[PDB]
Amino acid sequence: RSIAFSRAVFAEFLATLLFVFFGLGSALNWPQALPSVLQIAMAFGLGIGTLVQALGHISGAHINPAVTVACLVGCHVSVLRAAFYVAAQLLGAVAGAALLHEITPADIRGDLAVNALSNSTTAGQAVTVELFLTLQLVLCIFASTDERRGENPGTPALSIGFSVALGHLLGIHYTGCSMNPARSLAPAVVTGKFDDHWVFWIGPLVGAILGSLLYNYVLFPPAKSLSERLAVLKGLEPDTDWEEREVRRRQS
Amino acid sequence: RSIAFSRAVFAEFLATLLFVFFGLGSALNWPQALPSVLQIAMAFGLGIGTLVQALGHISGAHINPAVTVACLVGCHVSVLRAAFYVAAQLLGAVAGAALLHEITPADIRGDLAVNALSNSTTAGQAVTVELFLTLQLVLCIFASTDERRGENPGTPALSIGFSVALGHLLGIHYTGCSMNPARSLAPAVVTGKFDDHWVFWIGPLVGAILGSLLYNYVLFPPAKSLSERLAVLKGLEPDTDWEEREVRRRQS
Amino acid sequence: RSIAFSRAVFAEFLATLLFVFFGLGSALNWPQALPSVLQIAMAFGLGIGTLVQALGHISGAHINPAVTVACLVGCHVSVLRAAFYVAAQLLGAVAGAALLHEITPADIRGDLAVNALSNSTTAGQAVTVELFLTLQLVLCIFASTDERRGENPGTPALSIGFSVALGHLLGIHYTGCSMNPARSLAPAVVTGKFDDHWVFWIGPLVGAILGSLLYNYVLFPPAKSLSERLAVLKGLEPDTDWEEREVRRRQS
Amino acid sequence: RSIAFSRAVFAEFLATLLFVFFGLGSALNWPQALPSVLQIAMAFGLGIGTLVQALGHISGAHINPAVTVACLVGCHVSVLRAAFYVAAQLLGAVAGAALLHEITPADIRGDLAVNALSNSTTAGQAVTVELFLTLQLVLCIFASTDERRGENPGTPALSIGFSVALGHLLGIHYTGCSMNPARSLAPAVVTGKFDDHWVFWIGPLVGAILGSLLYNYVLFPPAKSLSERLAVLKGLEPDTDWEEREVRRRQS
Amino acid sequence: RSIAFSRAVFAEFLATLLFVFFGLGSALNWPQALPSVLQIAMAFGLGIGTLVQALGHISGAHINPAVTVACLVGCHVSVLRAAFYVAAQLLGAVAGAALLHEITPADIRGDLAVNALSNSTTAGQAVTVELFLTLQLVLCIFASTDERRGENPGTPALSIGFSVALGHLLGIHYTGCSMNPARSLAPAVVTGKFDDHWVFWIGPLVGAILGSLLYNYVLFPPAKSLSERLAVLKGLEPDTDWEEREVRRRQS
Repeated sequence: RSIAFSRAVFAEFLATLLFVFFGLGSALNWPQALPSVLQIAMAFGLGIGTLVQALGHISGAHINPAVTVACLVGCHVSVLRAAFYVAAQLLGAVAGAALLHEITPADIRGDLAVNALSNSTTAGQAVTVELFLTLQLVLCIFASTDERRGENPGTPALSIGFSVALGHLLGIHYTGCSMNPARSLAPAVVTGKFDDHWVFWIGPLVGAILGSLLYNYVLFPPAKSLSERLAVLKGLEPDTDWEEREVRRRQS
Repeated sequence: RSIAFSRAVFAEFLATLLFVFFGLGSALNWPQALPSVLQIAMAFGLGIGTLVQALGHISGAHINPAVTVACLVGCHVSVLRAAFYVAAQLLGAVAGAALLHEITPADIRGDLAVNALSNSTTAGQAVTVELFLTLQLVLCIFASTDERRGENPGTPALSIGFSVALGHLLGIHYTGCSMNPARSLAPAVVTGKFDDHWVFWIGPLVGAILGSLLYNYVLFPPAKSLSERLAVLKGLEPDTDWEEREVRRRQS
Repeated sequence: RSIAFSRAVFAEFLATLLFVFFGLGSALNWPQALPSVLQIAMAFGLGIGTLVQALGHISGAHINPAVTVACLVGCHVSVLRAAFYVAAQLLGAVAGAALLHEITPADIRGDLAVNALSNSTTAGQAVTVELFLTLQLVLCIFASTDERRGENPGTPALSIGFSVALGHLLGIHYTGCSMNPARSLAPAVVTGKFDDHWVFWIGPLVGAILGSLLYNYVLFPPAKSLSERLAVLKGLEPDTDWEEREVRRRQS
Repeated sequence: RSIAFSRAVFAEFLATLLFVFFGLGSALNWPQALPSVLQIAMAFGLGIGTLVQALGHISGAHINPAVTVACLVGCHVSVLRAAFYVAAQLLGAVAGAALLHEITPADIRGDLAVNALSNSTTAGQAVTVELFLTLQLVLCIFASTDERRGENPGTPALSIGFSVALGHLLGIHYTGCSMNPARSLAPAVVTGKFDDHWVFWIGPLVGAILGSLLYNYVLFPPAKSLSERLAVLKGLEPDTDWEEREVRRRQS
Repeated sequence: RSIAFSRAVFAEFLATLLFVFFGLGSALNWPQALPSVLQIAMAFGLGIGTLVQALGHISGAHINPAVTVACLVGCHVSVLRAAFYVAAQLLGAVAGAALLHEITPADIRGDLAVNALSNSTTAGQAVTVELFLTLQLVLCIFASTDERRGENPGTPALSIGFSVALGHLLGIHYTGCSMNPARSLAPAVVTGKFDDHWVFWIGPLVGAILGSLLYNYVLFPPAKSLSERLAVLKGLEPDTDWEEREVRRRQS
């Protein structure tokens, strides 16, 4: 260690700073125009879309820890690169929400777009929810990150973005929809709401741990490899697709 | 029997529990923010795109039986895999909705987003519309599931999702937009309201049997053949392509 | 003449029957949930997206006469194939709106989603509007239909769809937004409103005549060819992209 | 001087007249249906996608000066073409808006969708936000204008459009979402309200000069180089590719 | 790396989740029938014996952070698999505690088999107690697991079943009996009583660490090793290799 491994951290740093900034502001309980639920789901999912395409190369754009842990339970990511990843998503998230809280005037930062049990739903329900909410996403990710599909490359960006939105449009009412704890952590950090918390620890982790396992062992045949998958995804462009077809034709 | 297929069922058992668990919730009459037709349409279409995206190298994601009947009547598929898949989807649906009944508190779990005739239309109007709602879609599907369009490989997941939504945007006032019985089935199972059921059995079957037949025959082949189609769809990827054989003879 | 030339007519017939059906219903002044302008713009643009992808192969999916006339002023289409095209879009449109008027109950078919000068706008303004409204579209089309771009094939479907929506979100208030007279003709046919009509004859025709000329002569260098462009676009798949690269490598 | 370039200016003279003529109209305070933040965001983003789509083989469609300053500072472009393009865009803007003033009747042409600070925020907040609104975008742009990602060629037009919209969904309450002065400029020209102008001069320049510098250097090269980048962008297509040279030596 | 360890870690999450679910369930202050101590005793103890013979071949089924730190200080385990287990134990415990808190209605989830001072004694006396309570088990475990002792193999599980039974038979009256910090964390965790917390972290940590030195150093002769033991545990059925080399050396 190390060389460029670092820059990819900023890409993830920057990406989430933005995503929270964009998202939460787009998600606050603003009195004059109350973000419609879809407006909110869309904001974040798009944030992700921009981030996943812009800093898509560099990262694989997990822009989700559940997704990265998902990537771990299936071995798409290491254990070292993982913790450093987690860190970037976290501090970036709260940085974005921090700039957001200071760029944002006092009157509409009431809730501050908190992830909160709404309308008398128990946490078991919610955890169950967030679980599948992320699960689908981790799967989306997995499906878009699978090396075995490079002729139809797109769209990690949008696909994963809308898988996030997808979850969002649901968890907003159970939970505000985490699927991606940072979305739920940053605002909570800035103003302080811990009611029925763990929900977004296990559901998502499960759903993500699920999604991966489903992907990497259940749905793994000659395909969702382990070493080569990482070699490729981490290898990035100009990737392949290519080397296989060249060396193969030269051969036969 | 069997190989990896199981994993696809699990992929699909997984898939429908989700689309429904997310879905139904997204369309309830929440008094604070009552979902617009469009928001709900978006929920599912997004769902479709993600699930269709998540579990493909394993399952293929028709995420519609009429579409299977379409693909079936279009000879895109055979006779056994159909019945076993239908079962997996149904039980996933009620799995999510029971988990949901358990996930959902007592005071607001009333209608449960049942598919029901809206705005003084007879059953025949509803069935008629669903025909086309699905037809446009099945066509979108068949065209997007088209192997033969690798020059414009895009955009299966979202095309079908947004076709589903397209259908939703009209079909919500005529039918609530089933285009796909399970969505109507799960909640109905849980609560007990059954008038003029068959309406939402017939239309989709017409429109889909149409769309396929229109697509697979009226528009014969369209390059697709019948069985050739099945071969390609079965190889999953990788396997036998036009440009492959091209670059391969050019060098010998 | 002739062989398959015919089937492509149905593809265009079917496509627009649907698009109007979907669109107008999605565009009527329904009292309970008044289609939001965007809902309306989206419905049609999507209709187009489905149609442009589904029957995208077959057609090039003008799903717009202005676009086809555009294709003519630049020679992307013939004069015979043109009139037969116009006919299909027209009778299909009104067929769809006819089924729509009969499938649709009496109370909300008041206006019937008419293209109408709204809020004291003169026709000169409107014609000027619709002009550019379609113009952009014809251009979109032209940009997506250009043979010279086959490595980035997509998305005639969506691109053109949203170029239609794009115009829609505007002309809805000037005009209801034609950009594509059929959208304006069919409902008007079924119920009968001819106030300030010609607007949607010249603006769009101009804007489309413009868009093409801009494309085919202004913006035409070794590229927006005339004969070969047609050979290719009409030639359809498996097109090229290909033959050029093969025969070229075999050569050099 | 000169060759075909003129056609691109005309392509672009054409382009901005449009985006604005459509745009401003889409965002007015129509009393019957008052545009939601989202509807308006959609209007423009769709605009961007279409215009960016329409006139590319000729112009390239930054459809943002900050983006040029980004591409400029990122060495994606030189020093003269900038000034002449800026002029073409500006005059197109006022062309549409004057045609619009002529296109628009007296009773409702009041504010004219002016960019103005909303919800008690200081100029510095506005400028700060626009930074990021644009930054995410410029990054999206640069990543989508990336030659180097041909394994995932998608999705420039819409990515940038929806990034523009993403920016819109937050930026409307902070700034109305300029991300691009002309949108604010045309109407303002027509009506005369000029307080604290400079705000919307500075932010975009920061965020875009950032995004590029972040993209072109902080994230150095990123494969892009400086000049190499310019070469590729200049060849337009067709010209010098990686897989081309591959298949070409393989046969010799 | 890696081979078998993985699932083998996951099993402990699961395992402790069990022992505690049962455990707490058997030790509650149900108003109607307050568990007689032996009921509870045989409950936990037979429970463990079950968990040990059951999950003996994969993990060693410490089912106790104490038992692991013993396995640790005895140089019977590596350092990582431990942190991993224990995390999994704790995390498992509380997973279970959520599931248990969910399984139970509000009226009788009062005490929650909290390890809790019942019937009048100070904490120091209580800890002095938890130490020996866990240690006798640690020793019986060490006593029944000796590779060096084969003439009295049966019945590790049962004698142990009966050992933990025997321990609770005492521990219910005073406390309900942890012997397993995890077992004590979970309830306290969910119910919120971190009263005398360290008591059940230190005692078990402490009591476990003694037995470990006596078996492995003080009472160490030509047998109770470091290495041979670890190798045997690490191997399993098959992949074990010391026993053949021994028989091969012995038959000649």
